[PDB]
Amino acid sequence: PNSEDKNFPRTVMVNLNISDYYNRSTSPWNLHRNEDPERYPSVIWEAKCRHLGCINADGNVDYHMNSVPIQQEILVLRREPPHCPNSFRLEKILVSVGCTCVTPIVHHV
Amino acid sequence: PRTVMVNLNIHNRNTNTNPKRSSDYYNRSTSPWNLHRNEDPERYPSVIWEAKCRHLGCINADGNVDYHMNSVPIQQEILVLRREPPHCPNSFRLEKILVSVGCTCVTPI
Amino acid sequence: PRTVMVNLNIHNRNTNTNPKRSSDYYNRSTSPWNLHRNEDPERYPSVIWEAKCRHLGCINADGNVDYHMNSVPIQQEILVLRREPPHCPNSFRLEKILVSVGCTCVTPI
Amino acid sequence: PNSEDKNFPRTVMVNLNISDYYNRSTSPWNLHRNEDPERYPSVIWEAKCRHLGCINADGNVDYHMNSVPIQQEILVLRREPPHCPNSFRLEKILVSVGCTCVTPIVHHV
Amino acid sequence: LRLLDHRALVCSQPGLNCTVKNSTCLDDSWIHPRNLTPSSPKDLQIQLHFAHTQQGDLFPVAHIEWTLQTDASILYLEGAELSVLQLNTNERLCVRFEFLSKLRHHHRRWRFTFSHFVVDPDQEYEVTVHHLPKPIPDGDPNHQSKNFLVPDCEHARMKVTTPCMSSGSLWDPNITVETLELRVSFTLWNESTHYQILLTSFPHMENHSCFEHMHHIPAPRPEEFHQRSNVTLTLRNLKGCCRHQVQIQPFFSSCLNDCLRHSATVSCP
Amino acid sequence: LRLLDHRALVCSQPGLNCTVKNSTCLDDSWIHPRNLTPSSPKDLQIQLHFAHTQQGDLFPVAHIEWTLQTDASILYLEGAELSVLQLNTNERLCVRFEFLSKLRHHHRRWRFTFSHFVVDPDQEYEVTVHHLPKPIPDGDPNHQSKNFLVPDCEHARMKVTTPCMSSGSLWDPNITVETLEAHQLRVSFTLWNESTHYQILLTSFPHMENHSCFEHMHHIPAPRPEEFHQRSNVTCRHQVQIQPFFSSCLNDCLRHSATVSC
Ligand SMILES: *[C@@H]1O[C@H](CO)[C@@H](O[C@@H]2O[C@H](CO)[C@@H](O)[C@H](O)[C@H]2NC(C)=O)[C@H](O)[C@H]1NC(C)=O
Ligand SMILES: *[C@@H]1O[C@H](CO)[C@@H](O)[C@H](O)[C@H]1NC(C)=O
Ligand SMILES: *[C@@H]1O[C@H](CO)[C@@H](O)[C@H](O)[C@H]1NC(C)=O
Ligand SMILES: *[C@@H]1O[C@H](CO)[C@@H](O)[C@H](O)[C@H]1NC(C)=O
Ligand SMILES: *[C@@H]1O[C@H](CO)[C@@H](O)[C@H](O)[C@H]1NC(C)=O
Ligand SMILES: *[C@@H]1O[C@H](CO)[C@@H](O)[C@H](O)[C@H]1NC(C)=O
Ligand SMILES: *[C@@H]1O[C@H](CO)[C@@H](O)[C@H](O)[C@H]1NC(C)=O
Ligand SMILES: *[C@@H]1O[C@H](CO)[C@@H](O)[C@H](O)[C@H]1NC(C)=O
Repeated sequence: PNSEDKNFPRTVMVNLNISDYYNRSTSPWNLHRNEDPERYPSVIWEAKCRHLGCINADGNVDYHMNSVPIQQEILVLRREPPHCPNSFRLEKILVSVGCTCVTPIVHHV
Repeated sequence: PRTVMVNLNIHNRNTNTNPKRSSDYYNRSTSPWNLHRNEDPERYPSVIWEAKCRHLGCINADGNVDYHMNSVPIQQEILVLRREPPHCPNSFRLEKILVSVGCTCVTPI
Repeated sequence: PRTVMVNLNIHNRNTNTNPKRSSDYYNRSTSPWNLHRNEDPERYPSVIWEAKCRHLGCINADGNVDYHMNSVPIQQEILVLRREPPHCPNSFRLEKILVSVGCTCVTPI
Repeated sequence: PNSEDKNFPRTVMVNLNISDYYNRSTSPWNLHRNEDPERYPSVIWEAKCRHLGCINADGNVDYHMNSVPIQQEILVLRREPPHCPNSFRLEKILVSVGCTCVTPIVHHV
Repeated sequence: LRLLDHRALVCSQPGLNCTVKNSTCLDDSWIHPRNLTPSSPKDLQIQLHFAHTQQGDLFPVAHIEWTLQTDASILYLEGAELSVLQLNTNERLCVRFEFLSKLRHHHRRWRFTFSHFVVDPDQEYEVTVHHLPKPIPDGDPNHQSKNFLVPDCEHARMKVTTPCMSSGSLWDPNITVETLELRVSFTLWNESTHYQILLTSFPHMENHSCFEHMHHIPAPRPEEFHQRSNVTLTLRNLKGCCRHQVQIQPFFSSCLNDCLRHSATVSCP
Repeated sequence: LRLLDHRALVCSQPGLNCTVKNSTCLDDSWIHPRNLTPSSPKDLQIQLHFAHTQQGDLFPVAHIEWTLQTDASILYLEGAELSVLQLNTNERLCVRFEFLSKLRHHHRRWRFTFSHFVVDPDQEYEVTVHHLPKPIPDGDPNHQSKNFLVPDCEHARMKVTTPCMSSGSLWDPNITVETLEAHQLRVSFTLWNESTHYQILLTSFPHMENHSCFEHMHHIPAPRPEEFHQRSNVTCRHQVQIQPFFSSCLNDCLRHSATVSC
């Protein structure tokens, strides 16, 4: 039931003016679907590392490296109240964007 | 659609902050990157810290840069809020920008 | 007297400033010096530019420092008007301070 | 005569909280006595360069170098109205403090 | 990012009434700008303090100090916004210092403190104080930001923090490798997570792997918590390949796979 | 230090009512501090310009341009004081910008320019803008300072200014040194239009030595007005230099030398 800017100080009218890396990487990650019809963007592909370690030249898993996720805090729109085609609410979520290969911190004795 | 309603009381869905699970991978990665600041007072968020790959290759087990594997940036399309100039029939505009959030090592075709 | 009245409409008796008669001698002098600024917000004049002799011996015709002659500053005692702390009965105080105006080459005793 | 503050904002109460260089210098100067009984300081020693050039080791005048005065603007007091030992007036006078020796600018053909 | 504890955060000092409030990092001034804006903060300093908690938990906090400029814009300084942003993950945590009185005098410098921002070991943050109201579009910054570097668990006061103890900072495996005709003995922590033994055989003085082997110690029971466990491994029969590196990787909950490993080396002679 | 002219100094821009005043570099705000003060200026910039007066004389001028900040302290800005401080001789020249109207609108950025300060060649000044009212004791600075170095007459454009021409920056001696028999040297040079004496200095250095074995001075009397530019002549390394004695540089002029080898 929101169509204009009433005396709500933080509800505003916004103009909605909107590949092989996961497979060739030394630390490959699967893209898992996260779908929400009440969210914009509706479908987000979250990265989950395909291995605990990384992949060396031979194609086997290298246990001396760490395949660790790179995540971000991003802004998404969630419908409020629900089923309102043109009413949204700002949200902050943490999504796993990538997987990188890091050298472990080693403590020698 | 063309214009929608957005409530800017940001709902933080990143509430799992009690588990401390993170580290700085921009130095320990086989494809390290420098963090660059992107400041825009006319945008929310006003400051975004992006990534630039340090090399074209990757650091192998010897600490030297191999040039048979490429350092590519992990890019994510993020939603940002921008304050339109006062000569527009809308005070705000939600925009999609491309942000490099990390770097990874990939195998050339 | 202990307390005297000062009319602060400083009479500019240095009237003959129209002729161009001087230049900077902190580089061409046999006893060159550096310029050090002395700033005191509570004092008038606030900024006084003093001389600090560059060497301990003068410069001969060859350009190499000769230590048989001494670079001595030319010191001057100048009246200064100082703003007094509010607990003092007189808001202003006239003092004498020593300033180094330039440096001259002298024969040692 | 004046002894107290008044609507005159710039006449204030002030607490009066009050050698061989000229002869051994390579650019010697004589001292001229300037005596004004109506001015504090009552006696000022102006510097007048003795020689057009500078003296050498032998004591003769070196015509290859310039004996140039170093002067400075200073603040002094003058009785206003005259003969009143309490009412004064800040005054700016340009006076010569010393003499230095400078190498001239020579333009070769 | 998190606040230390949800107690009443007090910012009031003699001569100034203020409240510390929750605030998303999108201020009302940014949405609706106002012409008269205060000056930027002066002398912003961030130190690393260590603060306890009712349950005896020691945590790292970012103590923030800043001062006011002496110009008249203090009459229009409606408060401050303190923000911490993580650089690797763009996470924002911000609070609002709302002044309930109009600061008018400038007798002695107004100094503001805040020590309720829990930080993580071995991390880099951007801590900013934004004077409120915010500047109009195309205006002077009116804010002060500084980078903060929280060191790793090796720092002495860092090591005894709750986050650092969680990742086994006070854990000494005491790895002993005894060669037989290889037995690796190590002490276990008090977490029920599996451990990884990586046995790599290099040549005498060559940086190459002529053998690699893996062993998986399952998660120990609570009865085996602070105990010594020994694993025997069979090695290859070659010559020159005599540098045996046994590296033990824990899988504590704080670091899933990217933990701190502990290594031992056996040489040829 | 001096101002270009006693003429009316235009200082009001559309939207502001300003006034230019003489300033004994002291200030009432310094004598009587005020609780609420404005902030420091922004983007101070001093350049070198050249100004022609109505009498046809061209002078170097320190062109000062600065701007304000967008903080609300603009509401307590009653003026500025522009000061030029000669570094060698501590001479000060101050001019007061007094703001008649109150500056309340920050719709457009404010820019202030002043281009009437006469500057001597080959000199170094400090140019400061102090926002009046001046700060209370133990307060923030609120003033801006910069150093302005002004080149000599060797600079291409500065060789034509009135100060540089008065000292003979355009002087062309047109020296001719001819070695006549019996070790004699005939030196001929031109005269500039000033009734002052000249110095000829002759030095006889050896072929390869940083010393001298013979020095000689000769004094050319002041030429008559009817001989303003007419040439004049006077009858192992021989170096002969002319030193002029102009009224601008009493004994520190630009000399002109000539050398003859063995
Ligand atoms: C901070 O708030 C307190 C409480 O409102 C203020 O204390 C009041 O001060 C006024 C004026 O002196 C008194 O008339 C009231 O009786 C006080 N009330 C209480 C409960 O003490 C205090 O003045 C405020 N401080 C500032 C700087 O505004
Ligand atoms: C902020 O919100 C949290 C959760 O709602 C609450 O526990 C805390 O007391 C709040 N703090 C303030 C200052 O409002
Ligand atoms: C480590 O083990 C060895 C032998 O197993 C023992 O001598 C040593 O004391 C142990 N270290 C500690 C700190 O207990
Ligand atoms: C593990 O041991 C440490 C001391 O070595 C102790 O502080 C900690 O509480 C223990 N953990 C548990 C879950 O009891
Ligand atoms: C480890 O050593 C102890 C004696 O130190 C022994 O009793 C135990 O059997 C050993 N572990 C295994 C798995 O054999
Ligand atoms: C400046 O003075 C004139 C005098 O008539 C007046 O009309 C004008 O409004 C003044 N400007 C401002 C900004 O007050
Ligand atoms: C300002 O000073 C100049 C130089 O002394 C003088 O000619 C002029 O009359 C003065 N103007 C005022 C208004 O005092
Ligand atoms: C002197 O002569 C020069 C030409 O060499 C001329 O430009 C200048 O105006 C003359 N000056 C006087 C005072 O006659």
